[PDB]
Amino acid sequence: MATVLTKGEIVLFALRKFAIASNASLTDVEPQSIEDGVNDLEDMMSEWMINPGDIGYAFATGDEQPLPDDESGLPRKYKHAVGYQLLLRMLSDYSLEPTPQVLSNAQRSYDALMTDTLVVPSMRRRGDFPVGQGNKYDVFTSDRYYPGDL
Amino acid sequence: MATVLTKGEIVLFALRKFAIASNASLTDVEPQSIEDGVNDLEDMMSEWMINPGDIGYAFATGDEQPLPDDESGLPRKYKHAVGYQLLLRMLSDYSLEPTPQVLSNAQRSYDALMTDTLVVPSMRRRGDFPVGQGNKYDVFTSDRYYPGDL
Amino acid sequence: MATVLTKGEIVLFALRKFAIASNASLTDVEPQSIEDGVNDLEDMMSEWMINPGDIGYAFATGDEQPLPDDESGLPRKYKHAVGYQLLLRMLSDYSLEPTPQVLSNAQRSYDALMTDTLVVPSMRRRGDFPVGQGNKYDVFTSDRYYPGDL
Amino acid sequence: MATVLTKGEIVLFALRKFAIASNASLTDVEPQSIEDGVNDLEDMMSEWMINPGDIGYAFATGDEQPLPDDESGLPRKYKHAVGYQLLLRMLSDYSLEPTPQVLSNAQRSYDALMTDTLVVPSMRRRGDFPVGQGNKYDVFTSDRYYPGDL
Amino acid sequence: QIPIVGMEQIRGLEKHWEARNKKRPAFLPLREVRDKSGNIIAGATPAGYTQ
Amino acid sequence: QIPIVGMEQIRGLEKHWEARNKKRPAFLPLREVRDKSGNIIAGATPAGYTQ
Repeated sequence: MATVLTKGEIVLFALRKFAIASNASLTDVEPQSIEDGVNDLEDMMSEWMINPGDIGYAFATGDEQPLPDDESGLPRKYKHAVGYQLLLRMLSDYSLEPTPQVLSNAQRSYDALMTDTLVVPSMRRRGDFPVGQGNKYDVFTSDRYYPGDL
Repeated sequence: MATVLTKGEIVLFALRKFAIASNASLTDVEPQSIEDGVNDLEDMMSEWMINPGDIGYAFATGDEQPLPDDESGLPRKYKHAVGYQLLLRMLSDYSLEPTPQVLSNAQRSYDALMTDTLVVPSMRRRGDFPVGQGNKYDVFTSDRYYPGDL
Repeated sequence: MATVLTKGEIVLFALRKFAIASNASLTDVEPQSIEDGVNDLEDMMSEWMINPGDIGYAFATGDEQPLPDDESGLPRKYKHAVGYQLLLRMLSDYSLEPTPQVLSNAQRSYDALMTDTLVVPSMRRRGDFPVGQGNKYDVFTSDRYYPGDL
Repeated sequence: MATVLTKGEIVLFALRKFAIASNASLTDVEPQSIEDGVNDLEDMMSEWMINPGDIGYAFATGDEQPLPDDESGLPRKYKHAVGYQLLLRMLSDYSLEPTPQVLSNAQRSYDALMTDTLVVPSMRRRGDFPVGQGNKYDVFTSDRYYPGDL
Repeated sequence: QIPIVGMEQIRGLEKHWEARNKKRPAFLPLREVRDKSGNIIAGATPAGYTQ
Repeated sequence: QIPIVGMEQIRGLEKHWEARNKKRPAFLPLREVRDKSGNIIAGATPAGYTQ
């Protein structure tokens, strides 16, 4: 939406949603975990170009780093889905197991994300299928029989 | 990012994802575990040259050892699947068993890899099957009856 | 190309993946009871000459004795399958029982080995089955009726 | 062919596979147990002349008793099957029970042994079944109607 | 009608199913359906066919 | 129609199924379907046939 969504904010959301780091803890954020999470996010986004498809993520240009302060290029409507999917992958670093409510939330967010991406390709006519005399293939149009190609 | 993915980075990912060694740890195991992991990766890729098919792995040339600083040649879209499979294979070295969430992540990543290499061979006509008079085998084309071979 | 796979290295692989002798959590190096493992490998290959079929194993010539420094003659694509199958026949020596993940890995590797050997024998013609007049058995070929033998 | 099997080697393989006498544990052999094992092997081999059929075992001359240094006459491809089948019979002497993996190995080896012995007898024609006029039973062959006797 | 199979159930065996009408195979091979733990849940037959 | 079997259910017995129409066998051999721990989950019949 209005505010841009940076790569570090998504990682912080995932860390917060299962205690671990939080903003209320009296413990540190251990800056190494941030680099690990940002690299995990980058790899998981590069994988998502296959099954869910492209959603507009802005990959790092050149060969330097993902650098958590960078903009992600994602709409704010995908924050919860991406964050839950990332938390599911990075939980086992700390040797933790997800609870059923977290799984339900992740599934609901993923379904919302995939609803906004369907195509339903729709089939076209074969190509040797005749077009009827009612279509007047002489004068109005041309090429009796459907093209079925293009 | 978009940088080359070395063979040592993949084994480090697998070691980190189950809390054996990390940059947050205080142990880091031993170089011998790294050599074992790299050799296991090489043998895994050799085996994968059969069932999932080739995915572009770069094998060691000649008689020398793989080494962890060599470039793997894999696209970054595959490292999650490769790392999870490698973790599953080398967990039993340390006498550990995977948790259900790790198995679910491994299966999802493997499915994403499988989706990207599908073929669907699309079988042909036979060779004693006639081709009709409708497409003028005499003048336009030649050889009435399909070739069905090549 | 690449390095040759000797015996003993397969035995060492088998012992390394159930925490019997390794450098991962072991300061109590393996005894000289490698001879039992090598003889088990030899006998199990001899048995494999029946059901899975020949795969290129190199047996000892003359009376002699295997020794772990001899070249096995196997491609590197088979070492995981051979090693897991060997491990399954060695655990009862040490009074140990396999865990489900090891069984799953062994089954996957064995399936990969089985896939690289299929033949599908492609059954023939009858032998007294006529061949039609369309084949022009007078002049082009000879012997109307299929041979169905050879 | 390497070395001949020798009955004592078959008995010692069975004793070692269940941790009763070997160097990988706290064990040493006793001669009376060896005599008992060799006698059990002889009786079980004599019994096998019925259900699995003959496999080439060399029995002792009918006045003296078997010895552990005698050549068994078996191919090396059968050692695992024979040894597992013998261990299953010998276990109850020491009041022990087999674990599931041992049972699975024994069944695998037995199946491999029995695969190498099938005949599938194949039926023959009755004997009052006519042979057609196309066979030219008067000039080329003789005896219209199949013999089907042997 | 076209048979419907899973991706992992047929990988590496496509060439046998592609030529089932030209060559004369004695049988056709297929794998079983396995879950994430390696257990068998379904047989080696195709899941279904189109209508 | 073609029978469908698993790879390890028929290995070593292909020549008997290959010549089932020339020779006159009294029976045809096949193995059972076993899971990863060695238990029997299915019989010795083929899994199914094509349509």
